[PDB]
Amino acid sequence: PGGDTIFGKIIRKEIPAKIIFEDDQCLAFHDISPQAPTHFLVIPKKHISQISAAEDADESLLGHLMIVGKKCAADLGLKKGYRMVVNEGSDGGQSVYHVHLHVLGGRQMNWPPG
Amino acid sequence: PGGDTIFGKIIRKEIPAKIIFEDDQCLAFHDISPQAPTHFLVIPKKHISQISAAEDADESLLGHLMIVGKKCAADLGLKKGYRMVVNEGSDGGQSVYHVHLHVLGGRQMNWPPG
Ligand SMILES: Nc1ncnc2c1ncn2[C@@H]1O[C@H](CO)[C@@H](O)[C@H]1O
Ligand SMILES: Nc1ncnc2c1ncn2[C@@H]1O[C@H](CO)[C@@H](O)[C@H]1O
Repeated sequence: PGGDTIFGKIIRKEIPAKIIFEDDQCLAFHDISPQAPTHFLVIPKKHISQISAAEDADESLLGHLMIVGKKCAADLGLKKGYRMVVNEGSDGGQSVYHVHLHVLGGRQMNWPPG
Repeated sequence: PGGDTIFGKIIRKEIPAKIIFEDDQCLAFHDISPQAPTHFLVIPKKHISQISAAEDADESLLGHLMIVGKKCAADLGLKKGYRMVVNEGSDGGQSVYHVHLHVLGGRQMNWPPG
């Protein structure tokens, strides 16, 4: 359960993370290389390698990650907003093959988004 | 139906857009100010002003936007990957208050994501 990546280890608690939310579907934790004053990840407990591998039946789970991200952003005081990011594959900058939603805020986010 | 923003006008077809996908839940169309060789938006037909205003019952719809984004990215040949972005509020760089998912690819996306 949780798969064979860094994030599988986090889900199994084999290594800790700075956990800010947990429910039966997902986990949220602070990013170890933050790119903004607040930068956290929301990950499903189900191992989905990448967004391009998600199936139709995963829609509710994927949307759950954004609703959790909204809740966590509010808990962390992101009153002025935030940016949500999912990276796919090489061009997207994905390095860990377990779906993860980035939530960044606490500063003005620029454009383009990379 | 569709709300009182630019994107409401697009949903009602009062102004055209470069539509690449339509179903009963959402619309996808090319962005008018592209930041990558492929840059399109996926929007719900339901007016949700911003991700921070989405409700729990919207989870399936939000996840549908990413699954549509995955499908469109494949139709557009984004074999090397892509980045998905949702902007919230001022700090997120949101300018149109109707939820929209950006999908960018056809080049290496950089880090940080703005
Ligand atoms: N042990 C870890 N805890 C928290 N974030 C991590 C860990 N390993 C990698 N990351 C974050 O995972 C992301 C992968 O997209 C990165 O932003 C990276 O910094
Ligand atoms: N008529 C339009 N058709 C397509 N994209 C648009 C239109 N108006 C604004 N946008 C795009 O909407 C986004 C709002 O985040 C921008 O990336 C902007 O370029």
